[PDB]
Amino acid sequence: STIEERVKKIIGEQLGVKQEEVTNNASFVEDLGADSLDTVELVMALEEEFDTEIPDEEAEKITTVQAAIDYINGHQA
Amino acid sequence: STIEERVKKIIGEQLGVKQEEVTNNASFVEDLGADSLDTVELVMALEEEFDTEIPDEEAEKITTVQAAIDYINGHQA
Amino acid sequence: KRRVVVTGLGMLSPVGNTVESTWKALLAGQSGISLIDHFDTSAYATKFAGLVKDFNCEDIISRKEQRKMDAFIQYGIVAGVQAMQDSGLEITEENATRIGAAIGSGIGGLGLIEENHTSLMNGGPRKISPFFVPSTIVNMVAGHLTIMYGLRGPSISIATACTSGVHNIGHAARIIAYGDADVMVAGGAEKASTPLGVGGFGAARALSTRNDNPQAASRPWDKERDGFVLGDGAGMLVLEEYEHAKKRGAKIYAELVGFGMSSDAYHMTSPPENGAGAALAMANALRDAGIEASQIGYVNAHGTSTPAGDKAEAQAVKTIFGEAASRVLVSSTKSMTGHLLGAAGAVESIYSILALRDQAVPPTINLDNPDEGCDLDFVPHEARQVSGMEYTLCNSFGFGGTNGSLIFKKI
Amino acid sequence: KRRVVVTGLGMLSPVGNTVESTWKALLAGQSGISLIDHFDTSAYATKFAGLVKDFNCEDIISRKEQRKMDAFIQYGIVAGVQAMQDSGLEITEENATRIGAAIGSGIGGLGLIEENHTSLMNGGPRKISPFFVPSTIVNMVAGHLTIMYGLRGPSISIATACTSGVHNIGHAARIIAYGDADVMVAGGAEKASTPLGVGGFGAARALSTRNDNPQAASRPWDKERDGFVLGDGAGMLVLEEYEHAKKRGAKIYAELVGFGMSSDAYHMTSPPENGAGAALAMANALRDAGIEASQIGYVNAHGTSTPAGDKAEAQAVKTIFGEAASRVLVSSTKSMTGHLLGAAGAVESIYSILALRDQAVPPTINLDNPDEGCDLDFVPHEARQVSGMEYTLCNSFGFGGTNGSLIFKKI
Ligand code: NA
Ligand code: NA
Repeated sequence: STIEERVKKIIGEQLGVKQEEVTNNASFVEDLGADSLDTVELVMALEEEFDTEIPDEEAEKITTVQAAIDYINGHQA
Repeated sequence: STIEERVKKIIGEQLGVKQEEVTNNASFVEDLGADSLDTVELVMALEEEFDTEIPDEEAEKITTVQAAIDYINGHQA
Repeated sequence: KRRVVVTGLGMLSPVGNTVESTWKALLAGQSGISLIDHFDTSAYATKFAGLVKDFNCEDIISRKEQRKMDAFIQYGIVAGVQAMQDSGLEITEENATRIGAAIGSGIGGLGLIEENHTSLMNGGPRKISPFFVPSTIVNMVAGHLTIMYGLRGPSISIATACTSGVHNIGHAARIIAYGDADVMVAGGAEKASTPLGVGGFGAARALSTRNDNPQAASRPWDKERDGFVLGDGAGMLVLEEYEHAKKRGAKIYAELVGFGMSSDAYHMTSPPENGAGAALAMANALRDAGIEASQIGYVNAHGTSTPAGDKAEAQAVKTIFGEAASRVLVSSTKSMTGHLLGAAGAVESIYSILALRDQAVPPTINLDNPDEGCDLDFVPHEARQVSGMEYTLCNSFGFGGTNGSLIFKKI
Repeated sequence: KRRVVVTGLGMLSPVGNTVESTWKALLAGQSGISLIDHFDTSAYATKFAGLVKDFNCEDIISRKEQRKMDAFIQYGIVAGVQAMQDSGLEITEENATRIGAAIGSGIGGLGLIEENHTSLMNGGPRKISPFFVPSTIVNMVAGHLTIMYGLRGPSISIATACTSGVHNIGHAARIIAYGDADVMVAGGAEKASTPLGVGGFGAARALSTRNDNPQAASRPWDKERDGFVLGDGAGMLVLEEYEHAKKRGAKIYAELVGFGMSSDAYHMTSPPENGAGAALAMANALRDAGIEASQIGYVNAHGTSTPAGDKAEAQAVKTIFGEAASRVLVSSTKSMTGHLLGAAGAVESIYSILALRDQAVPPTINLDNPDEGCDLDFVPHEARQVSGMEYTLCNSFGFGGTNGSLIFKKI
């Protein structure tokens, strides 16, 4: 359905926010009320959704919605 | 190693008795100090040891060492 | 001496999602046992349980937070919120350090234990959810409830298998009477109707296998009983020091006057016979309350519908009551709800309290033919109306484990 | 008022399989952390833990009965037998109803939970062992110990995660002081160093990942700390009413004079800051013992070597002690043993007692560079000799959960 809609949807379900609030510049902790374990569970959901392994050193750099969009985009090749 | 030695060994390990005491006429509860859950675990060990399924209606009839010997013998065919 | 009263009730049970709806269904003799359908029971010897129907906690627990909770945690939170709302207690910064909890469970979060271990064996430890531990351990019902209401007083979690319900309630009263708290929310929660649960208790040959008629499977003291029936749910009580409750004009259901404990000192595979452990816990509760056994009007029995345990319980009632054994009313609400395990003592304490309020006793349904030596008034089939009842006794017995007894007094 | 004394000690720890061997190793600053080898840790971010080495219980528990017990149950039984043997208590039919237990655990039988669920997913429910439930639930340590010694008094099992140790010991003293028992064996046991355990706590990012140097990973209040280290073991104490112990000429290690409880009312993902919950539990223990904080000579801290929790604990000690904060000795034996979770409070109560007997304080090893604001005397590197110490304080803090504090008095 495009990966951005899929990524934004995953973030929406994980953090319990409407898709209206899942903006590209949104910070998981600062804007969407996620704690440190919420972001861990969120990265796991991205892995299971796209059948890709995200190294935890790269997972820590996924702080915003745009970051998760960029990672799943540039790792399907 | 013959199934009788294998069966007698399984009974010996399960009920914590030396192979000297695992006689053919020995009753699990009356002679070898097994409670009702010990005999259940023992029948499970016989199943896993011989890769055979023992219906629980037939498992209840396995009360002595000779009974377990007879069942594993006449069900390898 | 600081007295302890009950000022709030909350409950989720196989026969209702509130206290009053459950109490109405039990007095009507309604069964809450049905066939399991949330997992394939084709390979399971027991295919039925006492399930919480139509459970919707979205107004209390968001979907995001539900995923961090096993079903037994969701049940205890909902029942805890009901009890807190029923108490009308206003938590401030001043009294927060004087309010705590005593909430336990017998088996805990089997469902999410199964799920996290399945992910582990399929994808290694990187598939385990970070919320695995806090979603499964039995103490997280109190953990969430203390956070939701800002409770800072003493909080414990007693996990003593089928006696966790009365132990948590009884030691909540001990904490209040000792002076460490003025209010405590106590009880238990359980959701063992899972593959590991039904399979685990079924492996121990403890469960009834009457799959052809589940509503008649739980038959305490009946000659055709063949094991207990699993039941899910949660029971919560708000315990409060008497003068504290009176000053704030609280509603007062009953007073907790006695709490007794004992141990059996034998395995469940050994004969219980006369149930000396059960009698010892009841005697300690009577001594703690300072009343004679003849003053007890109703006894909410353990009565799990197991062959040996039911008979041993009837003997323990005969020992304690003696001459008055023929007059006291005994009944097992597990005949309708099933065995709620760690929450059984909690929901059954609520029944013993409501029995005082309404002067009515719920029945032991499915008691078609009592066993030899089970000649007590077990209130079979239909509920009993009583009058002038001042004391009720709530029992949780291990018959191979610990025992707990609570005595409640009207007003 | 009934006073409660300690008359028996038993312990299994990563640095010794007896009380005295552990106490000697801790005073020598010996680490008990090593690499895990009983399962493949290649895919695990944390590959080390505080393990019980050279464990042999065949003289106490037969191989047949061991298969019905998770490793944490075997540990608690062995430690319980040691404590019972150390007490020299002679159980008769007369005093059996006055002897009980209060033994808990934080996570329980993970090992046999994993094994039974693996059999389930591979062969259905008919592969679950009939002993699955009694081999995994946290209350079975007390269950076995009561049966082994014929104990019939009150028995409970408090499971409050990292604070189970002090809660079980503290409420055992409450049960004795209330009058429901004269002797209680209390403590906890843990064996979480399993795939689900190391993976579960590792999924929550709680564990240190210093696989290149495990003996330096647990460094409470050090600037390079990165999480706690798992530790297995069990600690058991025989608590006894004072006059009961004196009449039988019992050996008396110390008197339990204070027990305090509190709740944090916030999740572990939220900042603890000043640790108001930890301070509240310590203040309740001081009020319960009726002593000032300046009379405490040594504080066995929680000190799990976590970044936020360690700093919040130092602030709570500053709040309680105030002027005397610069003089009191604080130390985390978790720097050597690791975090024994539900058993941490139990083994650390034994350390606080032995600190009174020998007038020596074990160190906080690996404290190379303390953090800003961690300017307390944490007894770094080597043990401290003291004199005239009358009171010690044993703390278990949740920093997102419950808290427990115990105060012991010499003789
Ligand atoms: Na009952
Ligand atoms: Na400590």
